[PDB]
Amino acid sequence: PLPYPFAPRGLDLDPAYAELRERAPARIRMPYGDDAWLVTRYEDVRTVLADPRFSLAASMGRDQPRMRPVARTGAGLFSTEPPEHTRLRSLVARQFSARRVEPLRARAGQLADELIDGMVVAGQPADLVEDFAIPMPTTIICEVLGIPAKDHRMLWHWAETVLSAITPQEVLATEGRAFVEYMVGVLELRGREPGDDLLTALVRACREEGLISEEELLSIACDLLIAGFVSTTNQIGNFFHQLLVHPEELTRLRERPELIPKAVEELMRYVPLLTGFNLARYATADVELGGITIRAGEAVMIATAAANRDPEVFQEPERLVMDRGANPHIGFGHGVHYCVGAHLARLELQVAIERVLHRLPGMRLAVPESELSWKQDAMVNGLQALPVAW
Ligand code: HEM
Ligand SMILES: CC[C@@H]1C[C@@H]2C[C@@H]3C/C=C/CC(=O)NCCC[C@@H]4NC(=O)/C(=C(O)/C=C/C=C/[C@H](O)[C@H]3[C@@H]2[C@H]1C)C4=O
Ligand code: NA
Repeated sequence: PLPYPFAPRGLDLDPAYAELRERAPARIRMPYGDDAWLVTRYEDVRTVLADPRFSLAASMGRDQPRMRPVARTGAGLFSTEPPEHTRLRSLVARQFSARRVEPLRARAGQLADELIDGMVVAGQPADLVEDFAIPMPTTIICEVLGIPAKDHRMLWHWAETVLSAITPQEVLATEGRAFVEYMVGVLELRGREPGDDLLTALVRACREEGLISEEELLSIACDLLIAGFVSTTNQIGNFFHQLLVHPEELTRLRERPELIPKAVEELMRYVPLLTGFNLARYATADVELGGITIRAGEAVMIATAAANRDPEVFQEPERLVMDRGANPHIGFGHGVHYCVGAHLARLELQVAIERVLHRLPGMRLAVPESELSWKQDAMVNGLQALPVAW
């Protein structure tokens, strides 16, 4: 069985995936848990994500293929399938819809300008990671959820604990307990002190309409916070890294920002992001796939970055093509667990690029590229620092 996941080399896609896509799904061994089938062919990955015989509910109570020593528990979005999943996801779908995140664009741009101001005053070189990529989306999600600004540093510390694949088992537990107790507290605050935030809406949904349990309310609050903290923070840095090493693409996006949406989608397709956070599904019945049979009770994982370069789906899949037209990438997933944050992340990535490129027309790497350090043992690929001058 193939040891998995591969060790990332920057944001290179591992060359093994090219051969993997042209054979039957492979048997893989993760750091912990059951062995699994690994699916990399685009069509095979879409099938796993859309076919209800592949279930995240069925993985609860199993010895899941995973990165960390303790199998995951919980009763929320990552643990359920329809109809129960639908009941939870319906309650969050209003606030994260494109229609309701779009009014945040002006605020996101104002925040980006404040962060860039801070970089300017601090003087060159700046670090796009610590000075911009981390603060921007963490602030925004906190505002969406009604989380006080004072808790930013504490929550980023928890995010780093969550993000490291070598966090000691007992550190994860003790910090985890503290985080959960923190969120219990916030949910009581929102109960006494209602606001125009998402958690207030979710507290009412639970404690006045009885539409979700307390355990579900808590899991959704925790999930949205953690997701908001570990995802875009890394991806913003990744996208600026890719723009900085393709300077030819910079000036088009700087001068014609209407081109930024398609570029964000191409960068979503191109960037290999998810080293560790790939939830295995368990089959609930035998499924024929890729010429093998996945028996009931077996585990299946997907490689979206590999699917996103399947040459049967994307022309010249290994080329970064910033105006790429046919781009049905799986960078936000597919099926019922399709990213509920997709419109918010999309807006954050577009605004980040628009603001940074306009504010800092002379932006460039402040160190040689070979000197960049990538985060080691991270569940999500990302830079330790991104030194820039301008
Ligand atoms: C570039 C940024 C992001 C990327 C690449 C990303 C990617 C993904 C992917 C691939 C999935 C599917 C996982 C699976 O099917 O196993 C997912 C699900 C999810 N994401 Fe995102 N995400 C991003 C930003 C966000 C943000 C900002 C939030 C919340 C504010 C968020 C919240 C969630 C949640 C709650 C789920 C589970 C949905 C469900 O099971 O119904 N994500 N994300
Ligand atoms: C970067 C883009 C996407 C953003 C989303 C963020 C979310 C991560 C939530 C993690 C929460 C966490 O670690 N909480 C502390 C321990 C509690 C419990 N114990 C576990 O071991 C565990 C997990 O392993 C959970 C794995 C979930 C993985 C999901 O794919 C990604 C998803 C990414 C694809 C648990 O939930
Ligand atoms: Na400007």
